[PDB]
Amino acid sequence: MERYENLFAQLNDRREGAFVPFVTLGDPGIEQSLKIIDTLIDAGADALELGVPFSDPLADGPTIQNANLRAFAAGVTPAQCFEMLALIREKHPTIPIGLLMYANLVFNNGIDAFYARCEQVGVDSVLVADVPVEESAPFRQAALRHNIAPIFICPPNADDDLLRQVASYGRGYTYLLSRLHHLIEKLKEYHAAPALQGFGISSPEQVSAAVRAGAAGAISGSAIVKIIEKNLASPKQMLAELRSFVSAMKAASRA
Amino acid sequence: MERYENLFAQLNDRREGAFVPFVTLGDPGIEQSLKIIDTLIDAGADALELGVPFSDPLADGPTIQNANLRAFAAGVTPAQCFEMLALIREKHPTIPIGLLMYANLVFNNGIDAFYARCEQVGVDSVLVADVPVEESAPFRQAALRHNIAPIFICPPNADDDLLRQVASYGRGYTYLLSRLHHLIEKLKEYHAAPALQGFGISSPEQVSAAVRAGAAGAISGSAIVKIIEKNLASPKQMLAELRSFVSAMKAASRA
Amino acid sequence: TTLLNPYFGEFGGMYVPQILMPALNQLEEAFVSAQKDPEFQAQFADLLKNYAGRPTALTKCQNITAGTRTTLYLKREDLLHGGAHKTNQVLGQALLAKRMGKSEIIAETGAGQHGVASALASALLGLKCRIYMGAKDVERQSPNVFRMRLMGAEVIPVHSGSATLKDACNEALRDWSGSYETAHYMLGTAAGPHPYPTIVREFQRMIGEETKAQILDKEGRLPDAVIACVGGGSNAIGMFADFINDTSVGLIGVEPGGHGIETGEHGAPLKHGRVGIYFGMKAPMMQTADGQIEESYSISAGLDFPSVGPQHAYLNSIGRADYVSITDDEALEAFKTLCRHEGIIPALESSHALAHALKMMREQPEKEQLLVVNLSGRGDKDIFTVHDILKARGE
Amino acid sequence: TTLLNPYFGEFGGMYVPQILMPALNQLEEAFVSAQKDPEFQAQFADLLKNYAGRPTALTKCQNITAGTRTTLYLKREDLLHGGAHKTNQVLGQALLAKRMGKSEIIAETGAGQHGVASALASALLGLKCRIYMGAKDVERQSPNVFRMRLMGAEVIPVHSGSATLKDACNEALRDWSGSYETAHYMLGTAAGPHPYPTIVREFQRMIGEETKAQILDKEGRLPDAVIACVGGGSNAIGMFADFINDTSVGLIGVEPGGHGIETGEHGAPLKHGRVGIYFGMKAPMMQTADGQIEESYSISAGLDFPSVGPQHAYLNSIGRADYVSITDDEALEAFKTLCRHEGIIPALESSHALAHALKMMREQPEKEQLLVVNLSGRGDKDIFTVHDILKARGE
Ligand SMILES: O=C(NCCOP(=O)(O)O)c1ccc(OC(F)(F)F)cc1
Ligand SMILES: O=C(NCCOP(=O)(O)O)c1ccc(OC(F)(F)F)cc1
Ligand SMILES: *Cc1c(COP(=O)(O)O)cnc(C)c1O
Ligand SMILES: *Cc1c(COP(=O)(O)O)cnc(C)c1O
Ligand code: NA
Ligand code: NA
Repeated sequence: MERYENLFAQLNDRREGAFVPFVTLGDPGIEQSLKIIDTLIDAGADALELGVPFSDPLADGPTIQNANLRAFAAGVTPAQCFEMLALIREKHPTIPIGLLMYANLVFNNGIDAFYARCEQVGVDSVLVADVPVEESAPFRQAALRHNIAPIFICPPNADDDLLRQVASYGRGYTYLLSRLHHLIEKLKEYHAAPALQGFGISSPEQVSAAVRAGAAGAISGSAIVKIIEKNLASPKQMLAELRSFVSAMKAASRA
Repeated sequence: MERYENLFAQLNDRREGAFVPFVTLGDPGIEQSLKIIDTLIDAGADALELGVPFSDPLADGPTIQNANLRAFAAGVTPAQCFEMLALIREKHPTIPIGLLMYANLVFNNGIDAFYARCEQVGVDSVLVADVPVEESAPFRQAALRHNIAPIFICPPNADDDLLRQVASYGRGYTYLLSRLHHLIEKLKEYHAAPALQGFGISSPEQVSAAVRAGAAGAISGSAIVKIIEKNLASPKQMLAELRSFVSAMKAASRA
Repeated sequence: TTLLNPYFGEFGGMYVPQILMPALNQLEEAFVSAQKDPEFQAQFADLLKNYAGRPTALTKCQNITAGTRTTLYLKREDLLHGGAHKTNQVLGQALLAKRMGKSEIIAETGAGQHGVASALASALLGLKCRIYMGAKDVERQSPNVFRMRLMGAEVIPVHSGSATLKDACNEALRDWSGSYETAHYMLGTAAGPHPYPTIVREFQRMIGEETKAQILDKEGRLPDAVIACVGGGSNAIGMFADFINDTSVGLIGVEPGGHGIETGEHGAPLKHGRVGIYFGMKAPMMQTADGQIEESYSISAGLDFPSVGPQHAYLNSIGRADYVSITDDEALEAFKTLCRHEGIIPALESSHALAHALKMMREQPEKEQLLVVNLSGRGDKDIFTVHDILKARGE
Repeated sequence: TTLLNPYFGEFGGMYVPQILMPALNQLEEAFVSAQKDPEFQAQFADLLKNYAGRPTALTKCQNITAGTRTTLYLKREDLLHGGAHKTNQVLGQALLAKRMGKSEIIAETGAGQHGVASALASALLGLKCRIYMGAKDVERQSPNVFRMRLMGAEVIPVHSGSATLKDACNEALRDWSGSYETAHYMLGTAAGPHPYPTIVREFQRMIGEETKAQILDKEGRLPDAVIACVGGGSNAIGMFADFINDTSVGLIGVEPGGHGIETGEHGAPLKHGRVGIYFGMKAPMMQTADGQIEESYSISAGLDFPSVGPQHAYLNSIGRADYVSITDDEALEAFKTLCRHEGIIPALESSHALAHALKMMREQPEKEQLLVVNLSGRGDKDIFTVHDILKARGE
């Protein structure tokens, strides 16, 4: 499978950036989360980044911390997350699906078995939040053996060594951390996976800005989760607001 | 004035020991204390030992500690004690009246002025509880200048030096501490003031026992105060019980 | 690339978001430089001596061992300023922070001792100190919270996750990830990502160095064993470090057995947990079967780190150190015994180490043995805890 | 007849019932003998060193004096085992008790520190310890009461008189008067009848001796002044003793001014009391106009001895030492300041001494002065007291 490569070729043909929303799997419950994901797709999400609830998300701000709490409150487990992933792939054959994982959940019962499970449910990439490139060998090797793209964060201040490593080791896309023209060009120079900008992307003008800078598109996390959090009392209102935000964000990527 | 000397000559003539009760002045109040003292005299007390309420009676057991508390509760002060002493002397011209004082009350406003005040109210002796013979020079000198007998405790274990000092420095009577035939004879040998046995004297057979041993008589403290404490609810019952105990104790001194 | 090895065998490493790697490499560089700098060493030695009160006494406990062939010494970290060993390494980390030009300190704390230690070091050295403490812990540890405040530190309650030490540890890392240019993260044990296990060992190693000199002086030989409680691993590695190459000296670390291993209500991940990756390191940890991180339980709140220092896991794996556990009740008894027989009130943390030494003695009373227990702290803080148990159990 | 002078000028003496004089002469003889006995001295020095943690640090306080010409050192008795200086003299008195063949210890206590100190010394040295404590004090000092009990001491509530320290002092004497053949009376300050003022001075004098050596080492000269709080007088005489013949060294003792001298709610008998005779001695005391003994008031319960050591009264009379007072509020401020600026939590007792040194500095900031404050104890015990004041005063 080559879903990111197919997507980026198709987007480039249409002179278009990617819009990629993040949500936590099973926030605020399994049934509603499945409807949320279907709505993001129906509204124009080019790909998905999906979080699995972890007890100690030390790379996450308060909004995502709360999403996890909500999922745990509903009794969501990584096993249930994987059942959800199977259903999602089966409804939507081509959309790239990326996971955002913490190392313990990958390592827990064997790194190799984790990536084999990702391959079986039809996941395309995994970003392991607390695995820096320095520590990544067994993760990226396992991923690649199971036709999974290992995604790496390229932070706002990366020296040249880091750029070269991220370029060499990543696949699918490079997660370009917001907190600029130098990084995009060097990544291109070192033939890195196409860059997606993420962290604080919450408005349509940020999306157009990313694409204009030379990024392949934009990742929006908290913004989507904020809409969930704001609309817990009203599931229908929630989807409608999600629908609206996604199409707005996606329209901005049409350059 | 020579009241102890006159009493002991008169007692020896009648082949009789002294019985000497202790009470706290103003226990349980001034008016009742005056009646108590008059009752002890009417009942056959040969002499009186009278305590002035002090905040920290470190030579006293619980019974006397409580008497003090009772007097303080009634607002009794050393000044009121001295007014009481004047009234007592004026009713009873010959009975020896001894004070049992703590040093601070003697020293407070001048040792010399304290003994001058004792002379004026017609007190005969002062035992200062926390002045050992080693520390006694200014007390016994002041006492003697004011025709007051300084009384000293002769403890149950006194070495010969102590016996000689007590013999030399005391007048009136030697307070012989219970807690025996050796001490009485040495005191006689060194021409000590006649010995009165005190501490735990609570039964008539103790009184006869003292006199038989060669003591000039017996001092009873707590026993009298115990009767006060037992009869607080009934002032009339109190005097009657006091009357009974005193005459019993005094009869035992008639050898 | 690092200057030092971030692993102890399979354990350790630097499992942090990429944004935090420069912070760790910076800190490692500063440390390597400081360790070579006689002036740093002289400054650190001076604060230890004239401020913290080093060297600490080595006390022989004669009453306790009467009628046995055990000679028991206690290393007196209870006498250190702040009343526990944590003061040693916060002074060194404070000096590192200053060497790097940082003016602010971040620290996590559970029971509050590390928070207190960080707050006093900061007050002395003129650093602005902020402390993260799980909301449940803030609630439970009023005395330490007020000590921190009286010392000028900002105490920040953490409400996320279980509102305990685990969750203060995450919040410390999240803060540092954005503030590391100006703030140093003063980690509270010999655990977490490299270089922290190494730094904390080296800034606690005077414990074992002194102990070795003092025992040679008093007995003319090395101990048969040194015994220390293991919460995160700092006091124990501080005691062990100078003895690692003295292969006849046993190193015994004591994890909290809580209500008993078999109950599952314990804090003994080294021997009864499972290796995981969390808090920047690969180490045994308390975790669910599907890999969510759990709390450690002990009567002693200071032994609640739900993992253990990677050097301990390594030392265990090669058989250089042995690790055991001691239950709440065994710790309580050893606490009672020290108070009554030696007039020393030990921390309930330290009582686990003592309880183990009492076991070694009582089980084999005619075994000739020369033991040192690291008395990691004083137990004034624990007097009500020990009251309300001997109250609720009649006594 | 005695071997030593029981007076310091007009003050002191042995004002005890005749039945207690043999006890005092026995104790004096034992002390004179012990003071000549190298083996006693070696045993005492060994417990001080290896059990109590001597020598204690001398800490320079740079933050506090910034921008003035005052250099301020704190003598760190807060770092002694038990957390206050009282531990020094209870170990010596315990050793005396053993030298005399006694197996039981009697002690009085007010706030409980002396009771705790006596209890730990007894537990270490195998003595049966009973402690008299005024009923009001038992009520107010639960933490110290439980420390005493955990250490095996029998705590006896005293209900007579004002149910406070005065009244525990009487009860101690009444007990000893009948039990002195088998029990030693471990008096808690440099006061009471001879030989206690002398014994307690000599068993605290290592405070000043160390301070002199340490200041010579660090500054190459003697202090311009040494400053200590005065409750009964033990910590202050311990600091002063070795400097008495160094006539350029000022000796300043600080009595508690409570709500203010003019309010009458204070504990400053040396300067504001009247000489009386009580607790076996001639000394200034808190007393009514007709000579009933009163209580001392301070925010700091350890400064509640309603008199003062006769050596202090003497040193004042000849102008060798100066005595001053510090109010509750001045003490609270100095407490706050040390915590925030030096990371040391001082006892509220010790805060009176510090408050005075801060006054000396602040009043004349360009005066060149080298000062030592005896930091007689740690203030963990005082954290709620200081909380509930800065709570009731908003803040
Ligand atoms: O994509 C992510 N989540 C949402 C980001 O968007 P926003 O929530 O708007 O910042 C995201 C990606 C990586 C991450 O960890 C680390 F950087 F360390 F690898 C944490 C969150
Ligand atoms: O006479 C006294 N009171 C009553 C004694 O009789 P009791 O109460 O039966 O023991 C008495 C006499 C002296 C004394 O103090 C000291 F011995 F130290 F000088 C205390 C009480
Ligand atoms: C915090 C603490 C411990 C446990 O921490 P380590 O890092 O394992 O030493 C042990 N003892 C005391 C007294 C403590 O305060
Ligand atoms: C008891 C105490 C004092 C006062 O007693 P002194 O005999 O006057 O020293 C002072 N400081 C501390 C810390 C105390 O515990
Ligand atoms: Na642990
Ligand atoms: Na006083």
